Amino acid sequence: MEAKAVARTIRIAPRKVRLVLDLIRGKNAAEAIAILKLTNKASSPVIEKVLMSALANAEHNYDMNTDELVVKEAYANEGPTLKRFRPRAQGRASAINKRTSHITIVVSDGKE
Amino acid sequence: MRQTFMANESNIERKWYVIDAEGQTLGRLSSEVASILRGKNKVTYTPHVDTGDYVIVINASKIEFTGNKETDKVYYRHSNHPGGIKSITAGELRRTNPERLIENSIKGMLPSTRLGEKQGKKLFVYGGAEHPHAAQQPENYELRG
Amino acid sequence: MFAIIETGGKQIKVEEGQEIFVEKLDVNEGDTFTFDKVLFVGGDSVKVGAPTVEGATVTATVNKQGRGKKITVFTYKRRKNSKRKKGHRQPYTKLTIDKINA
Amino acid sequence: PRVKGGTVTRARRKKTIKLAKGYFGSKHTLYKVAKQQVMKSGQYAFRDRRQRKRDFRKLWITRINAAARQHEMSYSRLMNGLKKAGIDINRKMLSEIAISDEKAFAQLVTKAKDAL
Amino acid sequence: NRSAVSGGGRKPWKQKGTGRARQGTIRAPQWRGGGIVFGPTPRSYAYKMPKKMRRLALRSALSFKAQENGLTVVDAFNFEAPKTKEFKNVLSTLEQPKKVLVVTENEDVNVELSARNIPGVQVTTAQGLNVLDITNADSLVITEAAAKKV
Amino acid sequence: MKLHELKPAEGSRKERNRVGRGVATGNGKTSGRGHKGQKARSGGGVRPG
Amino acid sequence: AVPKRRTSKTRKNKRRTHFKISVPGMTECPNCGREYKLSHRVCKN
RNA sequence: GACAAUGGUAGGAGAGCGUUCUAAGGGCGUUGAAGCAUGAUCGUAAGGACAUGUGGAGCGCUUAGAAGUGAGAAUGCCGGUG
RNA sequence: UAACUUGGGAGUCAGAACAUGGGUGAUAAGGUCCGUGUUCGAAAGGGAAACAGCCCAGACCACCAGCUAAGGUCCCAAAAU
RNA sequence: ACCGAUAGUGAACCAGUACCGUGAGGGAAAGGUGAAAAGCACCCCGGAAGGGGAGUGAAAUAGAACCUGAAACCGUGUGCUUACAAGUAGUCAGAGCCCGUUAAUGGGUGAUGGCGUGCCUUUUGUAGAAUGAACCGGCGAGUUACGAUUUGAUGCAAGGUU
Ligand SMILES: [Mg+2]
Ligand SMILES: [Mg+2]
Ligand SMILES: [Mg+2]
Ligand SMILES: [Mg+2]
Ligand SMILES: [Mg+2]
Ligand SMILES: [Mg+2]
Ligand SMILES: [Mg+2]
Ligand SMILES: [Mg+2]
Ligand SMILES: [Mg+2]
Ligand SMILES: [Mg+2]
Ligand SMILES: [Mg+2]
Ligand SMILES: [Mg+2]
Ligand SMILES: [Mg+2]
Ligand SMILES: [Mg+2]
Ligand SMILES: [Mg+2]
Ligand SMILES: [Mg+2]
Ligand SMILES: [Mg+2]
Ligand SMILES: [Mg+2]
Ligand SMILES: [Mg+2]
Ligand SMILES: [Mg+2]
Ligand SMILES: [Mg+2]
Ligand SMILES: [Mg+2]
Ligand SMILES: [Mg+2]
Ligand SMILES: [Mg+2]
Ligand SMILES: [Mg+2]
Ligand SMILES: [Mg+2]
Ligand SMILES: [Mg+2]
Ligand SMILES: [Mg+2]
Ligand SMILES: [Mn+2]
Ligand SMILES: [Mn+2]
Ligand SMILES: [Mn+2]
Ligand SMILES: [Mn+2]
Ligand SMILES: [Mn+2]
Ligand SMILES: [Mn+2]
Ligand SMILES: [Mn+2]
Ligand SMILES: [Mn+2]
Ligand SMILES: [Mn+2]
Ligand SMILES: [Mn+2]
Ligand SMILES: [Mn+2]
Ligand SMILES: [Mn+2]
Ligand SMILES: [Mn+2]
Ligand SMILES: [Mn+2]
Ligand SMILES: [Mn+2]
Ligand SMILES: [Mn+2]
Ligand SMILES: [Mn+2]
Ligand SMILES: [Mn+2]
Ligand SMILES: [Mn+2]
Ligand SMILES: [Mn+2]
Ligand SMILES: [Mn+2]
Ligand SMILES: [Mn+2]
Ligand SMILES: [Mn+2]
Ligand SMILES: [Mn+2]
Ligand SMILES: [Mn+2]
Ligand SMILES: [Mn+2]
Ligand SMILES: [Mn+2]
Ligand SMILES: [Mn+2]
Ligand SMILES: [Mn+2]
Ligand SMILES: [Mn+2]
Ligand SMILES: [Mn+2]
Ligand SMILES: [Mn+2]
Ligand SMILES: [Mn+2]
Ligand SMILES: [Mn+2]
Ligand SMILES: [Mn+2]
Ligand SMILES: [Mn+2]
Ligand SMILES: [Mn+2]
Ligand SMILES: [Mn+2]
Ligand SMILES: [Mn+2]
Ligand SMILES: [Mn+2]
Ligand SMILES: [Mn+2]
Ligand SMILES: [Mn+2]
Ligand SMILES: [Mn+2]
Ligand SMILES: [Mn+2]
Ligand SMILES: [Mn+2]
Ligand SMILES: [Mn+2]
Ligand SMILES: [Mn+2]
Ligand SMILES: [Mn+2]
Ligand SMILES: [Mn+2]
Ligand SMILES: [Mn+2]
Repeated sequence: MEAKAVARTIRIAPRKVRLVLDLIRGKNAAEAIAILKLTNKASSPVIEKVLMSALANAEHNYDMNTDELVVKEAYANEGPTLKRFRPRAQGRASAINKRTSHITIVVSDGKE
Repeated sequence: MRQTFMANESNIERKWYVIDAEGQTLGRLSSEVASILRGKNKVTYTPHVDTGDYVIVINASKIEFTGNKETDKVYYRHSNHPGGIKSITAGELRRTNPERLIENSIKGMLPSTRLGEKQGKKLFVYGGAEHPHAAQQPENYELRG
Repeated sequence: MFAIIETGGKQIKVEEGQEIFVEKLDVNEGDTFTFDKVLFVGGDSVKVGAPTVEGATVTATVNKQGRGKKITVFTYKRRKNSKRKKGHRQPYTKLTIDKINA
Repeated sequence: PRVKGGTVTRARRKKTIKLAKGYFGSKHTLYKVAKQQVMKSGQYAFRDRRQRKRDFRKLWITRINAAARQHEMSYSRLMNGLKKAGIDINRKMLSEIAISDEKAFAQLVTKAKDAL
Repeated sequence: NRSAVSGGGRKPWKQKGTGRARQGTIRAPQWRGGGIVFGPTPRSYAYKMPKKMRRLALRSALSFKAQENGLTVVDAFNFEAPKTKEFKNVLSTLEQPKKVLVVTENEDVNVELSARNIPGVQVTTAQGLNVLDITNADSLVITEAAAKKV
Repeated sequence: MKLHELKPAEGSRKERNRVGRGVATGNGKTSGRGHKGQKARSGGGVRPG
Repeated sequence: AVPKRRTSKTRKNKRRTHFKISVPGMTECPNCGREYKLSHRVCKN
């Protein structure tokens, strides 16, 4: 129907990816790519590549007209997180969380 | 919950009444007007809503006291700054705009509830004899003993 | 018109035709019950019982002999290790009125 | 035989949580918090069921007081005279009458001023 | 128990100063992988009854089968058969004990019939007598029961 | 007495009492308070002082 | 100094309403295609 | 059918709920078991069912027997996540 | 309408205020130590603004029924301007 | 009428091993795709990772970090609601709006009014500014053996019992 694509365990924290994701959500696919290319945060290129792949198999698979396509929905979910430490003063170690996330984008036409 | 009536803002009506304060004692006017404002004087009264009528007090300037309340009766106030009990004014200073005399006095006889705060906005006081509010067409109201 | 029949432990204002509810009457479900205590009668031509308007009666077909929704009756004393929980469902009789003073 | 935990605790707890529904945030979510709010809820409702019986009697009485004042008679005397006339009507009734039939309530009042 | 478990015996940390709970062993019962408190231990489960009581039980069970249905028969034959199934031409029901006078090996190898159980009378237990459904004493064994259990 | 229907003598065997299994049961301190409901529990077998 | 009571999901989110990023000011390249940031260079074309 | 009693801490007395296993009987299960989820269901309580989804192989009921039989608190232990 | 006897199982041995007869202190203490009574402890409900120990009164459960107790009846706030 | 992966050995996995100590010594975690590897040819976006088709399979909403997949916790959508209001968060009363059930005097939300200082422990007395608990899950405390006594039950009985 109205196509989607997903990237899994990207190693950016979900809070961080979500910031870029909010600007893109609900927007026309073209300007979505624009806002993505100009927004200078770290997650922007990653999210870009995901939206590109989404529109790509929205055409090669479901044969929609790419230009009428809209970013119907985008989000990021907590992935598994790598756990590391960080030695400190007095010889105590302390926690560090290298978190990762599943980014999802879904583009669209009309209802049918 | 067998069968008790509950009025609401679809089954309600509130009239406008004028009240001449001259010759009246402060407190005994005030209580009466408060009960007016609350809807206490109608059988449709129902606590979770305002069913009260509108009240205009007039000739507020001529309200009178007992005792030596011209003096002795002090109204306090506090600014929430240190030494801030800027407070005192004699009850006598109904010469200084007394629309606040009657307004405060009645309002302090209404419950602290937010509904009660809105009930108290139905009051209108004037030291003068004329009031702006004809159009609302108030009926005059006898002040029962 | 009005009833003001004294049917439960309580007075009740019935209008004839309106189904009412009252503490259970233990009379079989289809049968017709009559209320023999009528305190007042409204509408035009009022009679005011002192008490009971004499001989006046309300008739009502019985409709149902159910029990109301459960209400848990839970209760406790802080720092005292005691509590009580009891379910409760109060039985009733629903019935439609027909012909006041009749 | 070792006996394992299993099901039971979780169903007990889930019962308790579903009990706690309109509740604010963690009050509807954690078992401990929700158990507490439900307990207190039970106590509140138990007393409140008893007080409610009063809270209605007073509302009736004020409505009666009003309808009586309207006929230039205080509720105190209205009830005393209704007693002396042997009227034995209920307060919920006396008031719903004062709302749905003014002529009737006026009649009962006149009955009350008589025998006074 | 905690004395048994493979470890223990060093205080995991000093009593005070840590902001942790007191602990004595890494194998104490509230620890994961610690000892068990009052678990099962090996023991008998078996008890004496007065002898006369046992005899009463037996008469009671046999006479129970009597008050319903417990039948008596001629005697045995040869070597090894599932002709015992044919033997309940005699029309015994799904659960039965044969009761031979004293160890009729061969009658004993009428065994793997699904739910039949033959012993000698010197056995004759209350349980076997009880799941029973229908018993068949023969005659020698019947008289021996009558001899011993009087 | 068909073995899927056994019944014990009408007065035999009451259930055993389990302390420390809840508050409704009526044991949860289990028994005593604060004194020598400590585990050694040594009232020295027959004595006072 | 330490927090004396944990922040609730509600408090923490209310504290975050202003923590967005604004969508960049941007403009179409005249007859070049890819859009660019405002008052910034048009790139190599 | 009238009548009486029924606040309660330590604590005594009683009757019961549910969990795992066992025995005997009687049953359910790929035309979908346990488990998980959802629901406006039932009993005086502990608690018991029914329908739908998920799941993919095991499980109830009755009577009795035996217990590693019930958790919210121990600066309790382990793990996950704030 | 209870009492006593014998036996199985207990818990308790930090008490508190008020009233009152008293010692100690200072006819001081929300002090202390004895006598007597109540209440709290283990008691919810109503009154005393709030307020274990005061006043009224002892919650089996449901009701949107009635009469009362202490305390109340101009408004907040049920009931006498 | 023993355990069933926090259990049962410390060790169901190449355990006295990672790891720690100069040393004696201490001492883990970690089981499960499927009936069968049939473990996704090929096309597509991507440097790859990862993914959408197309396929294998009863199932991959069984795809390898693979049975079931609870809770805390993180998100996306929205039905009712919220910016004059002093809140142990509920309870009792109640309009409005939305909905339609294990059909029964139904479900969600809630303007506004009444009432209302968590739980546990410990105490004469705790909303206590006295103790404990970040949250969720699992695990975590009157047992067994022998003897003594008392009650109930059953059998005998001037006997009873090994
Ligand atoms: Mg004057
Ligand atoms: Mg709500
Ligand atoms: Mg509860
Ligand atoms: Mg130590
Ligand atoms: Mg033969
Ligand atoms: Mg002890
Ligand atoms: Mg069950
Ligand atoms: Mg079934
Ligand atoms: Mg299915
Ligand atoms: Mg359920
Ligand atoms: Mg049993
Ligand atoms: Mg804990
Ligand atoms: Mg004295
Ligand atoms: Mg003294
Ligand atoms: Mg004394
Ligand atoms: Mg009280
Ligand atoms: Mg108290
Ligand atoms: Mg008030
Ligand atoms: Mg055993
Ligand atoms: Mg060293
Ligand atoms: Mg490419
Ligand atoms: Mg490529
Ligand atoms: Mg596919
Ligand atoms: Mg696939
Ligand atoms: Mg309601
Ligand atoms: Mg409220
Ligand atoms: Mg005996
Ligand atoms: Mg004997
Ligand atoms: Mn160092
Ligand atoms: Mn206030
Ligand atoms: Mn557990
Ligand atoms: Mn050792
Ligand atoms: Mn700490
Ligand atoms: Mn172990
Ligand atoms: Mn018991
Ligand atoms: Mn107790
Ligand atoms: Mn203790
Ligand atoms: Mn003690
Ligand atoms: Mn010890
Ligand atoms: Mn000694
Ligand atoms: Mn946000
Ligand atoms: Mn009791
Ligand atoms: Mn009582
Ligand atoms: Mn006991
Ligand atoms: Mn099928
Ligand atoms: Mn099982
Ligand atoms: Mn079944
Ligand atoms: Mn246990
Ligand atoms: Mn815990
Ligand atoms: Mn932890
Ligand atoms: Mn002593
Ligand atoms: Mn003492
Ligand atoms: Mn003194
Ligand atoms: Mn003292
Ligand atoms: Mn004396
Ligand atoms: Mn105490
Ligand atoms: Mn009290
Ligand atoms: Mn007492
Ligand atoms: Mn009180
Ligand atoms: Mn006071
Ligand atoms: Mn009070
Ligand atoms: Mn009086
Ligand atoms: Mn009043
Ligand atoms: Mn098992
Ligand atoms: Mn292990
Ligand atoms: Mn497992
Ligand atoms: Mn395999
Ligand atoms: Mn690939
Ligand atoms: Mn296929
Ligand atoms: Mn996983
Ligand atoms: Mn899985
Ligand atoms: Mn507003
Ligand atoms: Mn305040
Ligand atoms: Mn309040
Ligand atoms: Mn406890
Ligand atoms: Mn505290
Ligand atoms: Mn302490
Ligand atoms: Mn703490």
